[PDB]
Amino acid sequence: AKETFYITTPIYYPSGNLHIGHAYSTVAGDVIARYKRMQGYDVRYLTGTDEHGQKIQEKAQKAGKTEIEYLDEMIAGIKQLWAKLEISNDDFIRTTEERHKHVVEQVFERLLKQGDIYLGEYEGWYSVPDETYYTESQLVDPQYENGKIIGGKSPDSGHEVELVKEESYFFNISKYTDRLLEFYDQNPDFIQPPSRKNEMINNFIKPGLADLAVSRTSFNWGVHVPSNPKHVVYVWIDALVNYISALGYLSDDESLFNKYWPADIHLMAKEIVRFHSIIWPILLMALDLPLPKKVFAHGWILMKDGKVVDPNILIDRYGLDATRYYLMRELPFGSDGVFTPEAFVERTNFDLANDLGNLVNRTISMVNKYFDGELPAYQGPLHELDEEMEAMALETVKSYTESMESLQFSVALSTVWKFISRTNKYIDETTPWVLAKDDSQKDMLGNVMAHLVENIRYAAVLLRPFLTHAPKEIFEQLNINNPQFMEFSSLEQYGVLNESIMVTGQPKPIFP
Ligand code: MET
Repeated sequence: AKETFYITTPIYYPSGNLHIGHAYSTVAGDVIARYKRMQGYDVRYLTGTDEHGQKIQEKAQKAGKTEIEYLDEMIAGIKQLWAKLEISNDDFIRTTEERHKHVVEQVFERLLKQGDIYLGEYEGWYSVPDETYYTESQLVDPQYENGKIIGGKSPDSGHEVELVKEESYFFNISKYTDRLLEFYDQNPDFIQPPSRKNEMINNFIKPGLADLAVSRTSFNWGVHVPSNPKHVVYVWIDALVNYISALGYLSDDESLFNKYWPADIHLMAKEIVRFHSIIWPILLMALDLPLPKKVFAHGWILMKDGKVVDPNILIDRYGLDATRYYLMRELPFGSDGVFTPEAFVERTNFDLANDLGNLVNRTISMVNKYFDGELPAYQGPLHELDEEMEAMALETVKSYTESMESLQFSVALSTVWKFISRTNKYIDETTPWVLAKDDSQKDMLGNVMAHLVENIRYAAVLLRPFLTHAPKEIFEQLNINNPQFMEFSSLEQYGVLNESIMVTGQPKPIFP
């Protein structure tokens, strides 16, 4: 049948206001999903939210709300954003749903019966704003009193770390140390980019995998341990199983789970890769489940010094295509990006409105002026330049694909704009207005317009994963009504338009 592809975003904390960093994660996963659906995969694209823990409970407590009411309100605004960004997620998984909660209970009960989980006491440091256990030496701005650390802050968030000293269940992750290390030997590509692996092994595995405190006795808000209801399951164990619980794991019908698991990519930001690539594999080893194929960790979007840009405000001012394009263009593979408002409008006005927007405008006007809208049919590479430009178009599809497969979206986008820049330069080289003056050069004039439009069609098809408005408008104004000419397989042979087409007599702007 159709080959499967399962890609996931991380499930986010409904903590206040989403930022372009979480919008990047969701837009990039959508670009993957849309891209894979265009290639003829059976794609499942999952996102969701992380609703349990002390952090969320304190936020709802501070708000003067219940957890569900506070959550329901935050989740409503999160989903408002995804609908506006136009995310093609096949499912949305909330951890407060019983279809999730029952899987967390059964996974915990099972690990207890295996002897993988045992009871004890965690003493040490914890950042509730990070939901992360820390050791003495990991603390930032530590407090020494008679040679002993009695306080500090989190290296991630910079928030004050608090002392934990309570009864807790421990997942024996220490005994999977060599098996996880052997997994990295067999599968060195597991973490993409590979540059993020060695720091993560050096910081988190080398000093010794301490057993992970996987339950909590102090707070109330979370999945309760069924054998011992006073214990509430740790948020990160609770959260991690959303990728399998949403597929119907440990239900009557695991047909969706057998189909889509293991996941092809787990997409995330670089500060939560330790959970998905140490704990998440060790956990699946304990459940005897096949591990993920990739864990793509992307960089941050900095603010000219360090890390309050609202996606909503960008979409309202400059449109969706501008905001979506900017995100994928300005964050490279293995790098962080800077948001500057100057950089944003340059990318919106010069790349979209001018380079692509005015290419379609220049082309359609010349077809209206020189042929009254009747765009001539494609014959062949009749012009001197056509042969290497047609090869350029097929190399653009080739190079783009290689960039899309290795998760280099800014390089694929720069490759496509190289081609759009060429197509604009083709107007300057051919000088169609000089061909229009001669009656014997009508055949060559029509060749240039047909190549102009076929170059645009190539670009619009390649931008369908990235841009959800522009290609669709481009086909309407050009009057390309065949939905097969909007697919990737129509780019295999240049010059698909063999019958003439009546283009629009009222060309309107593609971009706002
Ligand atoms: C299993 S992914 C959990 C991610 C977590 N909610 C975060 O915001 O970092």
